[PDB]
Amino acid sequence: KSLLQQLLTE
Amino acid sequence: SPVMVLENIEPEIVYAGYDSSKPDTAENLLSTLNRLAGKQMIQVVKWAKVLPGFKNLPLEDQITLIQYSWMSLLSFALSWRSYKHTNSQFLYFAPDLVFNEEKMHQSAMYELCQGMHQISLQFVRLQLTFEEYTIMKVLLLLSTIPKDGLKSQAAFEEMRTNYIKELRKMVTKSQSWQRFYQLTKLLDSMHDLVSDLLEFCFYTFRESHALKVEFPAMLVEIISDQLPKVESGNAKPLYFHRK
Ligand SMILES: Cc1noc(C)c1-c1ccc(CNS(=O)(=O)c2ccccc2)cc1
Repeated sequence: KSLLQQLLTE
Repeated sequence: SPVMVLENIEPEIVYAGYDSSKPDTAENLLSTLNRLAGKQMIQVVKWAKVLPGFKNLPLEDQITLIQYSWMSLLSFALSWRSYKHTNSQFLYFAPDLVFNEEKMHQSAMYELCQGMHQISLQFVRLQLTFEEYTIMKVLLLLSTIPKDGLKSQAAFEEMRTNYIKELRKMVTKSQSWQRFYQLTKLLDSMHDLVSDLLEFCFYTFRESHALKVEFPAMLVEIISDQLPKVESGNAKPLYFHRK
């Protein structure tokens, strides 16, 4: 996962 | 109600972590601004997650919107801080990094700083309210899409149309058709300023090691994706009033 994916799905 | 939510979810101001003991070279100033942008981008993601309607959009579309609009959101918020805290006399990047003429020159971004400052000057002219500001910032997040549209284009258009309706209802508080068109004109003018900011951003990113300009991981990721898309013409800026 990319940083944006991680942040948006956490 | 949606506007009341916007007012309460506005992120707290963040410090730049600027070292005024270090020489004020373009590399040191730009590296500090890039680190501040990375921190501000984490706040943008957290803000977007709680924005009414944003969660309805698929994940791929949420990522696309944040990656295309990041420079517009950061420059609009810079103009708001400049307007609120200095009456638009300076570029208020952070409480610990306020640009005067000296810093504009030292950053090697003088004309681009003047361009960002013109938006701050328009906020003074219009006496922009916080309520108008928050809705307009949501509209900026929804102002650039891929040339071939998003995965859920209808869902996006529903969200965008609804925030345009909120902006029209909000202007009535300050005849009001005139104000609505002054605000949509201001929103449209962000595309041109951002195009110039991105051209400079991309140049410093491609020549980072040579110029000694540092980029935090959040910006490396956003720019690495965005740069080929913008340069290849895949971006579609949405205008209220076509040029
Ligand atoms: C923080 C912040 N607050 O407002 C804005 C606008 C920023 C910001 C800072 C850096 C970047 C990326 N680097 S850049 O293009 O050289 C550059 C440098 C300085 C200003 C604009 C662009 C993007 C946005």
